[PDB]
Amino acid sequence: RPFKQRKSLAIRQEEVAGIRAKFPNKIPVVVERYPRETFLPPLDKTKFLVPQELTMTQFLSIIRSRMVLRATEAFYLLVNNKSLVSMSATMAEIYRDYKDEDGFVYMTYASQETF
Amino acid sequence: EDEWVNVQY
Repeated sequence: RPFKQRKSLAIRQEEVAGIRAKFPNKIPVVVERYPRETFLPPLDKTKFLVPQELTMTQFLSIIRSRMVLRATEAFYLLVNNKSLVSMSATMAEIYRDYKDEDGFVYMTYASQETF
Repeated sequence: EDEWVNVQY
Protein backbone atom coordinates (compact mmCIF):
# COMPACT_ATOMS: atom_id res chain seq x y z
CA ARG A 1 0.00 0.00 0.00
CA PRO A 2 2.27 2.79 -1.32
CA PHE A 3 1.14 6.41 -0.96
CA LYS A 4 2.24 7.74 -4.36
CA GLN A 5 -0.19 5.32 -5.99
CA ARG A 6 -3.04 5.68 -3.49
CA LYS A 7 -3.24 9.45 -3.90
CA SER A 8 -3.03 11.22 -7.24
CA LEU A 9 -0.30 13.86 -7.52
CA ALA A 10 -2.66 16.87 -7.37
CA ILE A 11 -4.37 15.47 -4.27
CA ARG A 12 -1.01 14.88 -2.57
CA GLN A 13 -0.02 18.44 -3.49
CA GLU A 14 -3.28 19.78 -2.04
CA GLU A 15 -2.64 17.83 1.16
CA VAL A 16 0.99 19.01 1.39
CA ALA A 17 -0.18 22.55 0.74
CA GLY A 18 -2.95 22.63 3.33
CA ILE A 19 -0.72 21.05 5.94
CA ARG A 20 2.36 23.21 5.22
CA ALA A 21 -0.09 26.10 5.51
CA LYS A 22 -1.38 24.59 8.75
CA PHE A 23 2.10 23.96 10.20
CA PRO A 24 4.67 26.15 8.37
CA ASN A 25 7.49 25.00 10.68
CA LYS A 26 7.32 21.24 10.06
CA ILE A 27 8.40 18.87 7.29
CA PRO A 28 5.84 16.40 5.83
CA VAL A 29 7.11 12.81 5.73
CA VAL A 30 5.78 9.55 4.29
CA VAL A 31 7.25 6.39 5.83
CA GLU A 32 6.32 3.14 4.09
CA ARG A 33 7.20 -0.54 4.28
CA TYR A 34 9.74 -1.99 1.88
CA PRO A 35 7.38 -4.05 -0.32
CA ARG A 36 9.90 -6.90 -0.36
CA GLU A 37 9.73 -6.95 3.45
CA THR A 38 8.06 -9.80 5.32
CA PHE A 39 10.04 -10.00 8.57
CA LEU A 40 9.31 -6.64 10.21
CA PRO A 41 5.94 -5.73 11.74
CA PRO A 42 3.86 -3.19 9.78
CA LEU A 43 3.72 0.48 10.78
CA ASP A 44 0.28 1.65 11.93
CA LYS A 45 0.78 5.30 10.93
CA THR A 46 1.78 6.49 7.46
CA LYS A 47 2.25 10.27 7.52
CA PHE A 48 4.58 12.09 9.92
CA LEU A 49 4.91 15.83 10.58
CA VAL A 50 8.39 16.61 11.90
CA PRO A 51 10.31 19.68 13.13
CA GLN A 52 13.41 20.87 11.28
CA GLU A 53 15.69 20.56 14.31
CA LEU A 54 15.00 16.82 14.27
CA THR A 55 17.76 14.43 13.18
CA MET A 56 17.40 11.18 11.22
CA THR A 57 18.57 9.35 14.34
CA GLN A 58 15.66 10.77 16.35
CA PHE A 59 13.08 10.13 13.65
CA LEU A 60 14.20 6.50 13.32
CA SER A 61 13.61 6.11 17.07
CA ILE A 62 10.19 7.74 16.77
CA ILE A 63 9.30 5.33 13.95
CA ARG A 64 10.58 2.48 16.10
CA SER A 65 8.31 3.72 18.90
CA ARG A 66 5.22 2.86 16.82
CA MET A 67 6.33 -0.77 16.50
CA VAL A 68 6.63 -3.65 18.97
CA LEU A 69 10.11 -5.13 18.54
CA ARG A 70 12.81 -7.01 20.43
CA ALA A 71 14.89 -4.22 21.95
CA THR A 72 17.96 -4.84 19.80
CA GLU A 73 17.04 -5.51 16.17
CA ALA A 74 17.36 -2.34 14.09
CA PHE A 75 16.24 -1.61 10.54
CA TYR A 76 17.27 0.71 7.71
CA LEU A 77 15.35 3.86 6.79
CA LEU A 78 15.78 4.50 3.06
CA VAL A 79 14.91 7.95 1.74
CA ASN A 80 13.18 7.51 -1.63
CA ASN A 81 13.95 3.82 -1.03
CA LYS A 82 17.34 4.44 -2.65
CA SER A 83 19.30 6.79 -0.39
CA LEU A 84 21.31 5.81 2.66
CA VAL A 85 21.80 9.24 4.22
CA SER A 86 23.76 10.68 7.14
CA MET A 87 22.36 9.64 10.51
CA SER A 88 23.35 13.09 11.76
CA ALA A 89 21.49 15.10 9.10
CA THR A 90 18.49 17.23 10.05
CA MET A 91 15.03 16.90 8.51
CA ALA A 92 15.58 20.24 6.77
CA GLU A 93 18.65 19.02 4.87
CA ILE A 94 16.94 15.78 3.87
CA TYR A 95 13.95 17.88 2.88
CA ARG A 96 15.88 20.27 0.63
CA ASP A 97 17.91 17.43 -0.91
CA TYR A 98 15.26 14.73 -1.38
CA LYS A 99 11.98 16.63 -1.76
CA ASP A 100 9.63 14.64 -3.96
CA GLU A 101 7.62 16.26 -6.78
CA ASP A 102 4.56 16.63 -4.54
CA GLY A 103 6.34 18.26 -1.59
CA PHE A 104 6.59 15.19 0.64
CA VAL A 105 9.76 13.43 1.67
CA TYR A 106 9.41 9.66 1.14
CA MET A 107 11.02 7.04 3.39
CA THR A 108 11.03 3.24 3.45
CA TYR A 109 11.88 0.97 6.39
CA ALA A 110 13.60 -2.35 5.65
CA SER A 111 15.26 -5.01 7.81
CA GLN A 112 17.29 -5.86 4.72
CA GLU A 113 17.46 -4.88 1.05
CA THR A 114 19.79 -5.59 -1.86
CA PHE A 115 20.40 -3.17 -4.73
CA GLU B 1 -5.94 5.34 8.40
CA ASP B 2 -4.29 8.13 6.36
CA GLU B 3 -3.67 10.76 9.04
CA TRP B 4 -0.75 12.69 10.49
CA VAL B 5 1.57 11.95 13.38
CA ASN B 6 2.49 15.34 14.82
CA VAL B 7 5.84 15.35 16.63
CA GLN B 8 7.37 18.43 18.29
CA TYR B 9 10.58 19.62 19.96
